Amino acid sequence: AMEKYILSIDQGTTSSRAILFNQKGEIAGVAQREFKQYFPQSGWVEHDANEIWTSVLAVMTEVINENDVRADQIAGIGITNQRETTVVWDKHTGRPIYHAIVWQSRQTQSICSELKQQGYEQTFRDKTGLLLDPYFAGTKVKWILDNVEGAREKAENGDLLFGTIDTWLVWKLSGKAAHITDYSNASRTLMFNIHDLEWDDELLELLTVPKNMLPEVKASSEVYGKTIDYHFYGQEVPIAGVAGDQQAALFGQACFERGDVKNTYGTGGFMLMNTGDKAVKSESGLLTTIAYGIDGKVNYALEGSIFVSGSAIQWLRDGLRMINSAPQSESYATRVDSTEGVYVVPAFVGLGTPYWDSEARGAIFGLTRGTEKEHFIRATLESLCYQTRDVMEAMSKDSGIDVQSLRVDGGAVKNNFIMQFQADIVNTSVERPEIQETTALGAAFLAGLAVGFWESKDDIAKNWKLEEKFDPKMDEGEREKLYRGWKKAVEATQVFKTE
Amino acid sequence: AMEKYILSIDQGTTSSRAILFNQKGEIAGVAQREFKQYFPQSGWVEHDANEIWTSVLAVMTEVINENDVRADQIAGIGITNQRETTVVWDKHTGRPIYHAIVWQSRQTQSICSELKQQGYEQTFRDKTGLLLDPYFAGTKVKWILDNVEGAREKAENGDLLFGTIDTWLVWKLSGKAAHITDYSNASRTLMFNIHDLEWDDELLELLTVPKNMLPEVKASSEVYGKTIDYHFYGQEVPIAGVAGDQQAALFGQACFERGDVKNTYGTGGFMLMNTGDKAVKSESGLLTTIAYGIDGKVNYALEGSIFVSGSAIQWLRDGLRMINSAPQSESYATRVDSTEGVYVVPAFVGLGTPYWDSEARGAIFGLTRGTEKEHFIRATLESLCYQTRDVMEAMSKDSGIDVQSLRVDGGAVKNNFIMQFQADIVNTSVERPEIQETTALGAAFLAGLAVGFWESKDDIAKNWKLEEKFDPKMDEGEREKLYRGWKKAVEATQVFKTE
Ligand code: NA
Ligand code: NA
Ligand code: NA
Ligand code: NA
Repeated sequence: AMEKYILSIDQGTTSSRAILFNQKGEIAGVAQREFKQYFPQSGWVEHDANEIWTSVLAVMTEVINENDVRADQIAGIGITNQRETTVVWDKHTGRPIYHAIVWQSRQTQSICSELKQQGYEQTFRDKTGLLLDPYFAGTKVKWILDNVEGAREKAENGDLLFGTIDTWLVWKLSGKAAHITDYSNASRTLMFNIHDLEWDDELLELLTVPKNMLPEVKASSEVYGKTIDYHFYGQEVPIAGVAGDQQAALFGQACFERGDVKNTYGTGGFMLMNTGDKAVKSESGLLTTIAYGIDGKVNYALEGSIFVSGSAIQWLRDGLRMINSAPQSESYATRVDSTEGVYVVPAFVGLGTPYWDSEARGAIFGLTRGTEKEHFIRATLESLCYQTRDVMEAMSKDSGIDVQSLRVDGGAVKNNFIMQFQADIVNTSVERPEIQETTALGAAFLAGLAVGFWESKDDIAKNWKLEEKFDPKMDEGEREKLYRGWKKAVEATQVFKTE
Repeated sequence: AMEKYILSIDQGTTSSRAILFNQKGEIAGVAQREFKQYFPQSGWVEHDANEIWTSVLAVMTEVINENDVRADQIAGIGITNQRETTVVWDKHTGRPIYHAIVWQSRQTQSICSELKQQGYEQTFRDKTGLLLDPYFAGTKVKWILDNVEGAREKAENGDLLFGTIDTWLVWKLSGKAAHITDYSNASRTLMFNIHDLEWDDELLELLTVPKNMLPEVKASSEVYGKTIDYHFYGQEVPIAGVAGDQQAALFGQACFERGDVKNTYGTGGFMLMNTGDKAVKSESGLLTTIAYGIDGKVNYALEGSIFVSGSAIQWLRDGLRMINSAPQSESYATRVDSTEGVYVVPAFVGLGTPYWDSEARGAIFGLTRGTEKEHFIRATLESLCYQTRDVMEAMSKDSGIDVQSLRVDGGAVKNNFIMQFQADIVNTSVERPEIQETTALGAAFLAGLAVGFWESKDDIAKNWKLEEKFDPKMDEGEREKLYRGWKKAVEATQVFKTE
């Protein structure tokens, strides 16, 4: 028809989403499909990359069939994704050789430990902006090659390809035409040198990964290829935007300049501040990473990473079966006026910023006989806010900027209790936008800019609108007592080590 | 209708029960009524002594009325009770001047802290067999006298009486005719010297308790007085048995000789070993206490005290609202094969034997995204077994004897999962009797003995019947791994302390 749209695919940790955006920046359709989470041992997290692929096909098809947009009205596709999660597959069959190892997974701990013991952690820090934690892709690749029968040989024979999720989806979607990643996704692999913007041969040799398995690193806004016709209703549509999910949210929050910051509350909680054209080092447990590559420039970021944020609330539903839906948690949490000393430390897959303790597991403290369901749920919800304060403190310290207002996005932001508690505990305003799908919006703009659907990234800034600003309303004394109890809870959590 | 019965009152922490026994030792009727638990602040636990008194009247009435046994068929009454719990009342009005302060309550912490600071713990220990923990009566009397307005003045004037629950009930029931306690209950007050067998002047001065408030200390099997007619359907029935509930259970398990031991799983968990006619000092966190006074002799015991045992299960029911009843916990716990590294340390009111840490609160460890309701419940159930093991390691050290089989009673013993896991985690057989209401039976015998209903306590031994012997079937490697994580769980629990 006459109107054209951009299709954005957000392949998350627990679900895949496809959202259509019109010229005005409005959402013209959304579809979401969950896929299985595998936890074969304590702290491991795996996905079936085949199911992830079918979930992406499922949401593309749903969003095109069920709104008023046909495949021929799609001007371009942007792809964004859960970062670090690693897929290794056979290039001829297109079949993965093992589950995708998820970013959260701690299964590559023995590998990180060995590399740390051999004295290489500083080299990885200096070259990648990360550290030797199980979070990153490199060790997941090594794990697959070392532990899966036949993997090593196939790797040696040139039969295998590596990819983060963006890479996997583009290869499948393009009919094997394009094996690529962008700078933001590559920066999370532990194999890409963020300073010289090239795969690093030393790091690859330390990780025992053959260079023949790697995609070509590209900018985040560029026509990488097109959909193979049979995966897009007979049409060949430009695949033109790719960035890691948290970086996409950064771009979708118009945080384009040095000091601009946002926090995303998803499965995990990720605060990123754009540091412009220079990489900034951190002494307080932040990652130095790449924001995006566009217009021939590369922006870097400082990141605070929290492994379990919104997924703490989901655990209350799926795990303990205490609530029917995440939004229902607010009613329980607000039915009491305090947690009465209870803390929940949801270190289900260890602790990220600033602790970086991959052996810690989840714990709960301050329980008494009068602790009710309301208190427990309330404490679970406040853990999203306490973890964010930990990150903010590290971020304000290392950035040298005092954050006077945080833009936020992700599912948990709809929860007024959590947003207000957040503002209170950090004594900083929290701003929730009208369109909270910033990850999708960012990827849509990367693609749309590449195909000339939009002319300027500033449209994002212009279109952004404040839905609600939460202002701190809690005395310094209460705030400081509450936070001291949180830090004590984390301290106690770190003592529980059995492994 | 000719035949006579003994009525046994068990005034527990969460309910009062009245059980009728015939000459054959058979249960001829049971009535139970719950009363309100008050948790006004975290760690505090209070009861309304007026509601305890009406709950007792209620179960006496229900059990006779509903089993067609006439009041004039009761040959005697035995009273047993939650120990330490403290009532202070006006002798003219019979009205308590405050709630009863429960054994569990931590509200007397500061009072214990001051006496410890002043250097007085080892005097309390040497005289009473106890320690300066909020568990015991003495500091509860002081708290009431210091914090209830006008109370100090009324005490000084002779208007007030003190009683543990036994004393309160006997006073009310006899229409103010008898203000007494037995040696077992008195031994738990922090005011009674267990070696000299008398109220201790030094200890009263330190606690600031006037001696005029104290009842007379008697044997556990003696006619103390009779029911006042209007509280017992026009009859004046001998009140002839009084012992602390755990001591009554010891007696009811036929544990009459040196080395005989039982564990009772109730609100709390209590292991007592009879030590014959001599008091044994503990070096490993056991209390030295009085078992009972009968036939002109006084038996002593060693005790391991766990504050939260079966009440952890009740917490799943009324606190987190995860189960409909304690028995339903079994099906969830056995639906999985292990807790997968989850531990539940139910220190809601601190830790008793052997840690004696009154500031510790409840905690949970080892949580992952895959921890489900079933895991959480199972770990909660195992906590009863781990705490018992802690007490058994202590008990074995400060006695010579290593348990060969443990006689058990209380509400949780009906749960086969728990008894089997208990036997497995300690590598010792557990024997569950056919009649599990040993506390009630013990109190019935103390009464019946005193009125000639039974001529010998040997009948308890002869009537006891094994219902099921649980035999350990767990690999030693597994047992040691499991118990090591429990100990680490407790270590981490002890780190969480707030200001
Ligand atoms: Na997700
Ligand atoms: Na359910
Ligand atoms: Na109990
Ligand atoms: Na007899």
